[PDB]
Amino acid sequence: DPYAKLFEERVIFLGVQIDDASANDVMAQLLCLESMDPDRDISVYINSPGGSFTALTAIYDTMQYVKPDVQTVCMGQAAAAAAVLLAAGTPGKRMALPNARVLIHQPYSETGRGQVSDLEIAANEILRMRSQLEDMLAKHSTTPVEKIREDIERDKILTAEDALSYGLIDQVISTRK
Amino acid sequence: DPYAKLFEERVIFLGVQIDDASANDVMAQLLCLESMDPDRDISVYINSPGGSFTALTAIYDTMQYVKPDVQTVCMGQAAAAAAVLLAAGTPGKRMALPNARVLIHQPYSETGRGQVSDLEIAANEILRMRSQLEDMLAKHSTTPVEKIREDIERDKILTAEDALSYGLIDQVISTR
Amino acid sequence: DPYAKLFEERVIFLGVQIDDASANDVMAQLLCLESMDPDRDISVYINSPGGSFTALTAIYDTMQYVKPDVQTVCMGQAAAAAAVLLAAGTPGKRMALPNARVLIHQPYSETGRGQVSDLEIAANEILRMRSQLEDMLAKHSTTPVEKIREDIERDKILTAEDALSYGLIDQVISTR
Amino acid sequence: DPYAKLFEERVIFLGVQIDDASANDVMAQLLCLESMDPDRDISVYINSPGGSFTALTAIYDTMQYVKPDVQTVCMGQAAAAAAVLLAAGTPGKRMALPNARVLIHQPYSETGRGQVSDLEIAANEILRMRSQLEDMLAKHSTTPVEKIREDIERDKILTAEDALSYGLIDQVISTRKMDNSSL
Amino acid sequence: DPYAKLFEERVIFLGVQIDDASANDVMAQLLCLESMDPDRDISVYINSPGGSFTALTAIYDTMQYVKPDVQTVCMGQAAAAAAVLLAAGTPGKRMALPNARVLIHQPYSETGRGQVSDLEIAANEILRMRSQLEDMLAKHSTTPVEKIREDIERDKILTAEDALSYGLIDQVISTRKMD
Amino acid sequence: DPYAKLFEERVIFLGVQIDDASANDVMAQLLCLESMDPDRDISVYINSPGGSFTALTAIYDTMQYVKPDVQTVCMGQAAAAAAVLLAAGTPGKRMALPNARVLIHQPYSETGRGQVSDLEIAANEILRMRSQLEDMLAKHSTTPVEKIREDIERDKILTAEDALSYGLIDQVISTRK
Amino acid sequence: DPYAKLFEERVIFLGVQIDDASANDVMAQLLCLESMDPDRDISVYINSPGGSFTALTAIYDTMQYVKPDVQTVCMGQAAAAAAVLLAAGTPGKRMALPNARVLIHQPYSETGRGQVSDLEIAANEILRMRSQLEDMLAKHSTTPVEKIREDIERDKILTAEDALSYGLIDQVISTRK
Amino acid sequence: LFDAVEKAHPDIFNSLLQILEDGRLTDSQGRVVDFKNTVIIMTTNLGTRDISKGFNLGFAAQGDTKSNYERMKNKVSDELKQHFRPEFLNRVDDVVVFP
Repeated sequence: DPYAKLFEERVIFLGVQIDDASANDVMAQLLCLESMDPDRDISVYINSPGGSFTALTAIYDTMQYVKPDVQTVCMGQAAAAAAVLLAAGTPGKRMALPNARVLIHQPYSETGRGQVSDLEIAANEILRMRSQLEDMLAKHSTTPVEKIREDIERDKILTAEDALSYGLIDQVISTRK
Repeated sequence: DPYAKLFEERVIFLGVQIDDASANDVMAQLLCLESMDPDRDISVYINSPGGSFTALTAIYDTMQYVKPDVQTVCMGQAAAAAAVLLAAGTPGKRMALPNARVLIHQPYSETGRGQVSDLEIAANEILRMRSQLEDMLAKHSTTPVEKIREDIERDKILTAEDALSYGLIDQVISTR
Repeated sequence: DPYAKLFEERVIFLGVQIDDASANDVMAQLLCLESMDPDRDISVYINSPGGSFTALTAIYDTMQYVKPDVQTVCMGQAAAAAAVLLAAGTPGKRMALPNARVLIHQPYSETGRGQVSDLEIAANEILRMRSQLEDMLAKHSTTPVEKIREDIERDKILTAEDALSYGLIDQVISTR
Repeated sequence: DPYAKLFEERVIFLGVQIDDASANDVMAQLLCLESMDPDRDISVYINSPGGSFTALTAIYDTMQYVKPDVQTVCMGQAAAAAAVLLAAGTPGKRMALPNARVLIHQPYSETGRGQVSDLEIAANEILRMRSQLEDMLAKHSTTPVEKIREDIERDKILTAEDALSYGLIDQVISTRKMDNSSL
Repeated sequence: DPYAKLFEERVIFLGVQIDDASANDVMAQLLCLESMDPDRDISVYINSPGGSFTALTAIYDTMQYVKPDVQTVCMGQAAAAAAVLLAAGTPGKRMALPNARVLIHQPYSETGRGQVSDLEIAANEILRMRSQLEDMLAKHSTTPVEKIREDIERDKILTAEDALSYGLIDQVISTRKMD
Repeated sequence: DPYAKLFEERVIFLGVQIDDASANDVMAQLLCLESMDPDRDISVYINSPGGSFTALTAIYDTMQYVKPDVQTVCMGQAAAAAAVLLAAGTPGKRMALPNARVLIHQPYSETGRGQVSDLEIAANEILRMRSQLEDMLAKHSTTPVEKIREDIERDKILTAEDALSYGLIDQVISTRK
Repeated sequence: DPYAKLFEERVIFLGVQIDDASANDVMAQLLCLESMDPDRDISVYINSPGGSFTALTAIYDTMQYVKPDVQTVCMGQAAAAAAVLLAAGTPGKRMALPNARVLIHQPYSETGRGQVSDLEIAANEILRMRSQLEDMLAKHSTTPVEKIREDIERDKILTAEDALSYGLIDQVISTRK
Repeated sequence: LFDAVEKAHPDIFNSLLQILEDGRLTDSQGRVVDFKNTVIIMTTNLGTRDISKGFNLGFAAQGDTKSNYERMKNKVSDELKQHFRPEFLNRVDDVVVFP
């Protein structure tokens, strides 16, 4: 089992869309690896589309909560919440593969039927979620907040070099040679 | 698996919805943890979007029964019953991660078609359940019962600082 | 897994609705536990929302048959069929958690299409089962049989103290 | 695994409806138990809501064939074909729990569409099957065959004591009793 | 596990529908049993309701090929292809339980839509299949083939002693204690 | 289990339809058997009703590539692609049971909705596939190619002796005596 | 099982549709094999009918990144993205069976409901992806990019010899003498 | 006297056959030693594991009216037949069970 060996060294691999179960698994893996050694470096590999915002916040807090450094590697794609997870790595060691792409846009939500007051409360919650996502993207990047407001209005697609110029990643790795 | 080793540490994880099966697993784990060592604390991580009321009562009673102090940490979210579980930890140990939320609202339920007497019995039971939830939230927090009664009338979303000012938690951790 | 640890301590855990499979598992576990040690008690934890009737009778007969005393603990809820099991423990050893309920009501059934004679036979059978149920509840409780007939006419929900006063519970536990 | 321990103590446990797979498992277990020890008794526990007829026939023949005596215990119910199995145990060693019910009725069958000749053949087969069931119930009980004829016309429900008076079972379990204990 | 234990003393259950997977498992078991010991009998127990014809022929050929004698026991029912498999045992070693039944009838078939030429080819194939079934039943029994043809027109149901007189089996076993 | 025991004796079953997974398992088994011993025969037992053409191609090529001789035995039936696999055994080592049948017919296919050019390309590919199949049948049999072309127009069913006279197999085995 | 034995002999086997899960499995296996021995070659066997483009890019980047040489073996078929994996092996170590086939065609995509602007960004992204695929084919073959652009307008089917002349493979396996 | 015979490998007693039936034993030097005037006793605890039991495992009605001695007898006989080959038990003159 290759995944067994990858987790055995330091590697947590995130290749499925972000929902509650996957977030719980990632959190458990991070806590276990921190329990093994609170001074080594954990690696997180992102090849997933977006997902629920609550799971995104849970994983973000979990990475920001432990001592061990988190090295984010983008591969294939990292869209929506996965982009924030990629940008949430410790500075200087957030990297992406040459042909990877990063997609960012504002959260999409769908509430059930309900009275007007319930919809107003839900709308306030959604707006504060969007503002919080904006703040997270601004904190971990070199781009000012207003430019992020302009960018996340619609779908924004960035290449590896474009992401590096944006400040989401620090290095684009080509080959081991 | 990471869950087994986390259990070996002394951490119970509750990231799934609250039903009979999850409550049974949590109660069994709590009993085993108390049996192995009745002095060291038990950590419970909450990431659940609420669930059934009976399972909530069972888990709450089991938590209050055990000798070891139960430290409840909220990460991701804690909605409805999960809020009660988070606030039900031993005082001085309840804590939450920085940008998490706690959502509280009155119970929601539905019943099948039946005569008026059965519907009346069900309505009395649901009112009793809401009152019991009110008392549980009141005694384990700071705000008076009247404000909570006026507050859970609609959905109430509290951030970490809002929960701390509310009294549901005790201190917000950024890093361990 | 915690369930193996509980079973090693002579604790049989019942947290699913009562059907043939669960009844068979419970009876096998009870027989094995009785054979292992005919002196120590056996604990049964009830967290089930009722079930069928023949499985109830099988479990009840097995509980009464085995030599060791049986301690039944109501935990979360014990509604309809399971309620009888809660009252079927050894007298003086029937326990319930504080925030737990016991629900009792007459049996509900469903038969398919058929001729009038078959439906008459089925009605006689269901009346016989209801009489058996009310007798079983009268035997293991301090309440007279007539008041039981009156009470189980509709749904009756009893809290821990209400069940204690009703007779199905011997004492209520709060904290070790 | 409690079922395993029940097996090493020579107990075959029948808790599901009677179909081909259940019949094969029970018959294989019976053959294994007979091979292990051809003199100690074998216990069969019945909690099934009836089943198919051919599986019933196979199990009945296997029970009658094996050398050791078979002790049948009725737990819960024995609805349609399980009643025959309960009554097919070794005489004097068939017993039931107090709050157990034994049901008996004539077989129910349905066939797909076909020409009249096929339906006539199927009806003759069903009549033969019912006659065989009547013979099985008459041989392993006390009441005469005509009483069985009249009884199995519709559903017949018997309690433990009613079944004992009917002759299907021999004793009614009450509670655990210790052995002789005399040195 | 009882099934492996019976397999240890060279006993095979055929208690499911006769299809490709069941046939493959049966012939694999038969070949293994032959390889383990080529001069001890192999017991085949039949409790199946029938199945396809290609699997029937494959199992029949594997039974005929192996050197050791094959003893077939009918336990519950043995219908259609199961009847042929029961009658295909070593002569004098074919047994049936007292209340068992054996059902024999001509093959049933169904084809999808197609042009008339394909339908004619399929019909010729089905008739060849029925003729092969008739020959197989005539070879392993003591009944003239004309009576076989008359009988298998509709569902022919035989009890244990009817099958014994019919020639499909050689013995009816009642109890072990009575030998 | 018997299957592992027969695998230890260099025997492979093909008892399900020919698809990607079945072909992959068969060729992996063939490669492992070749690597274990490169001069002992490998037996392939065929009880399949047909399958996809590409998987047939892969299995046939793997059979032709391995060094050891491959002996094919048709037991219950061998239809369409299975017939080609049966005829593709090592010459003189192809066998069938007495009550076995072999079915041969031209390939069948269906295509989704599309423009005329795509359909023309697909039709050309299907004609090429049929030509390849009849070439394979002609190479491994004692029958002229035009006779095969005429025969495989409709379903053709052959008994064991008919297959022997057709050249698809070499012996019919009755008993071990 | 044969697959474990093949993996022990440094053979990664790919006979399933290219999606996120299969790509993740292949990437993990490649990383494990590279870690175990950074000098021996790694063999990749292709029998897949194609798949998504993101998994294509991820697998291609990983297989280019590792230091050991990668030998691609086509068999049965290699369609669309799989074809690129056939042409992305180290030069001189890309080969195919005699009767294998290769499909090459432009990407097919589908977008749900959306406003005109979102569809505009989506179409721009699809065109960029098609241009990237064209460049990837041009880099690893012996054909000018204009010819590839004209060829991949519709489905193009290449036999083993046609692929050899096209430059996607270096040699054709015949047999083991 | 052979004390606690079940504690030994179940092959040592293969050397007792000629002792029990023929009354002789030959040592490695070829000399025949006569056992015809001795008394052979073998002590064992086999079949005495259920003395501290009050019932069987499954459901029961009456409760095995036989005393402990008969159950001990049957268990001892079964265990002896299971542990020793028939030809060895065919040469032992007496089997005595101690209540």
